[PDB]
Amino acid sequence: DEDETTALVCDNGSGLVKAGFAGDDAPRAVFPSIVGRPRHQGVMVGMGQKDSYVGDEAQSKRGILTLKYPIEHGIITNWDDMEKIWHHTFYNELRVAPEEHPTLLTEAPLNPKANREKMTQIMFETFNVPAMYVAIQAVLSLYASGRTTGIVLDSGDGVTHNVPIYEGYALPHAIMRLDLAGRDLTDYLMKILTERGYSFVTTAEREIVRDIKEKLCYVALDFENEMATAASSSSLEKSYELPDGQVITIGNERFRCPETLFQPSFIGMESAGIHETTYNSIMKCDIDIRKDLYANNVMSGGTTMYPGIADRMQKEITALAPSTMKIKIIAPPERKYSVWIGGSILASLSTFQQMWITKQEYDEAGPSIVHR
Amino acid sequence: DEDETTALVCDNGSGLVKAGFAGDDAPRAVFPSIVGRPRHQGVMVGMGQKDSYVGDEAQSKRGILTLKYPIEHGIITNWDDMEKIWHHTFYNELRVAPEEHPTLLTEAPLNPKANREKMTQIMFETFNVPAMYVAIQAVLSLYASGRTTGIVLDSGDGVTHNVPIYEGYALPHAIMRLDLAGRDLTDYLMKILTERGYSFVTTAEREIVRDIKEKLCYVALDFENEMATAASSSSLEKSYELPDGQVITIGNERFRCPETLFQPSFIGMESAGIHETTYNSIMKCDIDIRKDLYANNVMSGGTTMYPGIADRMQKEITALAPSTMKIKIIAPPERKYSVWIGGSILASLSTFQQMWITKQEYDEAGPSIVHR
Amino acid sequence: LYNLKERYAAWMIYTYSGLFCVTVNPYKWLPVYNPKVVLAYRGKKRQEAPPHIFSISDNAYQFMLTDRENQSILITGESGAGKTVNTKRVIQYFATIAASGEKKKEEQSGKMQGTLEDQIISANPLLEAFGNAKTVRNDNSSRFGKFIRIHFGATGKLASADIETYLLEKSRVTFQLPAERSYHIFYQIMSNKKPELIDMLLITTNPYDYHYVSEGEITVPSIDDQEELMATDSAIDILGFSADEKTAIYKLTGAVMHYGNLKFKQKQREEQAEPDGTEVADKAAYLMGLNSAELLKALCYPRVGVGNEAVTKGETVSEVHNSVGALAKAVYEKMFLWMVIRINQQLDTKQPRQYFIGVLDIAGFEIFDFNSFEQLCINFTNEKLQQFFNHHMFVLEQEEYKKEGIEWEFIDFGMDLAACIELIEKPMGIFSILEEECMFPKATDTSFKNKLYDEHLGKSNNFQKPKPAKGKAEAHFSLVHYAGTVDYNISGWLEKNKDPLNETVIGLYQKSSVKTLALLFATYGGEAEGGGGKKGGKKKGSSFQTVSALFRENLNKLMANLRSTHPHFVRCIIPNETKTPGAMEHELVLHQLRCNGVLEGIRICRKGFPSRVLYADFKQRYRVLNASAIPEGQFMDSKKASE
Repeated sequence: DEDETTALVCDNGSGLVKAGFAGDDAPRAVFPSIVGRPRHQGVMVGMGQKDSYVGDEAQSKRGILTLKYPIEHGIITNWDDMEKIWHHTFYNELRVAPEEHPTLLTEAPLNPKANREKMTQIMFETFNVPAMYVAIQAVLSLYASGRTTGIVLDSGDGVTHNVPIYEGYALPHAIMRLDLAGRDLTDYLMKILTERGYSFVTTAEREIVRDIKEKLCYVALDFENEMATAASSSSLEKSYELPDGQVITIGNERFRCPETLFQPSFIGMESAGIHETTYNSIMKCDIDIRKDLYANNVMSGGTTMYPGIADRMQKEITALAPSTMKIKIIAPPERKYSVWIGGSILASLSTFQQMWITKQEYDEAGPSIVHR
Repeated sequence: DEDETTALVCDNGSGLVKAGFAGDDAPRAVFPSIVGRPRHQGVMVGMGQKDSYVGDEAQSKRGILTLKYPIEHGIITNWDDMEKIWHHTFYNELRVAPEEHPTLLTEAPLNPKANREKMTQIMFETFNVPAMYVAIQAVLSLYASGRTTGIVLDSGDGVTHNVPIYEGYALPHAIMRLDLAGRDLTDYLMKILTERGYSFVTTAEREIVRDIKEKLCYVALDFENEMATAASSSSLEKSYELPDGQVITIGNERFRCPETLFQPSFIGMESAGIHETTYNSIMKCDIDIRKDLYANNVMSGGTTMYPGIADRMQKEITALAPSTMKIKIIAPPERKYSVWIGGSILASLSTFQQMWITKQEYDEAGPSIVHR
Repeated sequence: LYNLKERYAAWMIYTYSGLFCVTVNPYKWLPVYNPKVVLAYRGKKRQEAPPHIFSISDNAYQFMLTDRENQSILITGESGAGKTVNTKRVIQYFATIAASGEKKKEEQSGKMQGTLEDQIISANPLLEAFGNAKTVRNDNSSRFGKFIRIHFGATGKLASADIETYLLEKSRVTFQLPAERSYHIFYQIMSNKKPELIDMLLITTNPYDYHYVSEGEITVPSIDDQEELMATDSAIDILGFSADEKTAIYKLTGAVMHYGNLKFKQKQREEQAEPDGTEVADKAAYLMGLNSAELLKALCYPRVGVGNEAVTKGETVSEVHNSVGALAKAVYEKMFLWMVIRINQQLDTKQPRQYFIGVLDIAGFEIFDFNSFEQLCINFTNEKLQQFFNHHMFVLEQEEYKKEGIEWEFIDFGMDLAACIELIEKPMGIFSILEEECMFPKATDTSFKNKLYDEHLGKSNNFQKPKPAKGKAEAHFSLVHYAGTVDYNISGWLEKNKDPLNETVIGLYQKSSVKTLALLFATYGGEAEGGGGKKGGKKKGSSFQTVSALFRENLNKLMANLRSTHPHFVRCIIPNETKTPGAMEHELVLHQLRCNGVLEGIRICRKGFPSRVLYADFKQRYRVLNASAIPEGQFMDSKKASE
């Protein structure tokens, strides 16, 4: 129990932090990855002067603060502001003292060696956690779907990745990163919806375009004869009621937004798209492992939640793969937390105890120890 | 007690001064904002030659003096004559010595920086008050209705304003000023009542048109089919008995006077009206704060006291606002003193002590100190 | 720790620790308060006699006439330390050793109403019935603080007295912990020694009929409610109260019981409160000189005044029950205050006064896992009191090194605490932020909280964010007091600090047939002018703006009175939670010592020249060393001697 209860799992994202206790089924804490700094001197009624704001209080009060994102494209870019988000996570969100809890953290696919050593330096030397561990994100997603070999298409708020994993070892030279994700996708909907003849003028109009994207957006299979369908004008249309009455209608654009993930050309991107990239990762891997990867395309991440994403991907890679092959696109329902759940499982596991980096290992080996 | 008893609250208006002690429920002193200067040399029986007259003695003796209004449209226009009204307030009306009383004063919505510094220069350097503070008027009105975010429609004797306030900070760029108020409104009644076939000939006829406006005037909802009602001639009519017998009847015009506040066109004004202006203030503010402002339209000022003002405004902005919105027009009964009461509360408060500008701050920082 | 302990196991309760006069609860009887002792300690410096309270108390007197300065005695300790006992005992002392009403001295209804020396005394037993109760620690715990000014004459004979009350435990009136009980009075009255009372008040003799007063315990073996009732009764009289008033008091004390019996129910299809009967209201109404109806309306349909008018507001069941309770408490309090005033009034004589001796009885810094508003107020009081000492000592010390000719320079010892005090009492400090927000019609505890931080956090050292775990219950803010770190919970503060009362009802009181009740409310009725419309400032009309606004004012008026005084200190101690004579838990006594000031006086002593002997205390004990030449020195000049 000492640490069975006690292991923490913190998944640091570009848009959201997911956090909680190893053992739980889902994150106890989910909140924006921002750190707000007040543009002016003054106070809220009853509070003192605050130097900084994090998560939702930074989002809610955004009009008087300069908002900053510590993690650009999955990599920690500002370490002063990240130690601020961690502090908030332990002390306010989970309300635990960190110096008696083992902490499993996550990093990104080709996270620079030096960063994995730096967050270890900050975990052990400024938070004084007993022990910690850094798992790679795609690797926890795979594992949370039971398996050990597969290829994960991972897509969240600032990055998309393909991480081919074989008997647990993520394959460095076959990993692909595509910098277009849910953030890019909300801003494109924004324009095709103002372009539908609308105005997201106040900040209460801006924010909810993102809630339109999440609730009403679709990834149609045969996106071709779906536009064609749009035109005959079926009961395909969908009206959403705004903060007030102002019933906005979205028929068609509803799927023009996730067609951006297959066609980056919709947004002036010259890069290849999700399905081709799944494939290219795969023809960059060893030959003998390619049947395995093809029958185990695990999807994780908030942006892979658009319904019919899996069917489109299913047919997208069948028709690029040699017919002798078995294609299989696994997309679980909890996928917006796969990464986290994979960490919860792993860290609550009976056999993981012997991989925890302890302060004994650290004080004796330097940050190098956990770096592997 | 030193200053718990001792804080003064002086609300300077275009028509009236409201004054008294922080702590009280209502102003100890209310009187016209005039300064009379005798047109001829001579005396009243038993008095000496008087150079000047202020408040009610200036009104009562108006036939031999040239009356002057120091505050034009809420802004202090003559500083020689204002120091005269302040002097009168402290020494004669409240009969206090100012050099041992902290003084909370009020200013108008976009009061020029230089004025807030000038009345501070006069408070500290010619009245020698221990400490003082200048609150913005709409902001005290809001606060006296308990809240901190809302939009105040403030309307008195020379100005009308809309001041959107968010967690206490009045929003400069969304404030609207409409120069038509109770003064304009008494003169319009005057004409529709002489136009009813009457004569307000002597000064005892002039003054009481204003007491007709206050007692008998109404703001009808559906001002349309209220004129229509007037015609069928119901028992809608209302006769007032003059200083003498001369029973004057006012049926209809009774509401044609406050319909001027929604239709400025009744008086050759091309500006928009109260309800549209409430609204325009609101579509000039941030988007995310517009649901707050809509559910918190606080009314203050002598001219917002016309019964049924709130119902007309209620329906005036519901029907301009998106139906998804909650409208809420708060109009308290003490509203002709909201501003003052908000100051009484605030200045008698336990936490306000640390915002008082003291002579220590001033003698050391210059007028800049209180200016903020 | 060890010295105290040893002389206790030997049954010596009075040991000095510098200037202090430590006192340990015997938990049994002692011939110390002995009428022989009283004399013995009469005219003796504390070096001519062993450690004892009369030493302090006599010296004060001495000093009083010798130096022509006023004096003070500061008694302080935890709930079970037994201060009242001392306080009282000190008081008798004064009365005895300097009375002489000449005519009042005879054995003819001696000490009955009609003399002060008695009034002076009789005072206690009234206050005690109303401001005292069975605590889980004491059986007669003081639930309030107090300050008496014994105004001595020119000659040196008694002339006047002056009481002042601080921080009364209003909550007992409505609540009570399981092992505790409410004020005595209630139980006194229902005891049945004066049966008329029962019928007069319209109550029963079974407390379980009055929820407000039987939530905890009803009977205490060591107390004879029947005897006290008279004590109380008789005291009132002596105190000069009018029968009527003496009738108001009673009648008023029963109304309050009744209130807690007032019941309500939800109006059908409405969320409104509607009276669940006019059985009790009737009694409460009559007893207060009210009208049942008018009363139940005001209660149910509170008619407010938002804007420039008076808007009738409807309340919920939960809202009523709570408002009632608020008046119950409000009324009791006020009354209590009044009684004190009335007492003071009798204790007012025309004879001249040249000096006084102040006897202050209040609580000491107590730390709980749960520290709320009330704790701050008390702690703050103590942290002040402490600085008050540290200074007196600095002043004092420095005289010696000046008298002797030593060369020692040092900074005021008070200074160390100024940091904490400013943070609380200064303008942008806690109280202010607390009392400002109270002006915001739509503020939250949460609101208040943030304001507290944004402004003090990171910028102030004594200011800190809590340590939520250990024996503590939640988080908000810790302070760094001299005694240590106190973790404060801010929840209810805003309210508690606003003293919200249904003004409609108060209205009724204000026009009662029961003058006294009418009186008690006057000061509320006279400030309403000032807070006429919604929002604003109550102070405009003389109404309190803060729960804390006075406390401060009173605490200032006090600490000022304390200054024009020659401070004399007394620290009361509590041996063991278990109530056993001759015993002591260590850490329990250790605690007190830190929060007492005792350990801080030792510190300041040790900076330096630790042990410091008072001259007579020096003569006596050591004359024998060069017997001839040291005795001559000590006798020839109390000081020059030791030299």
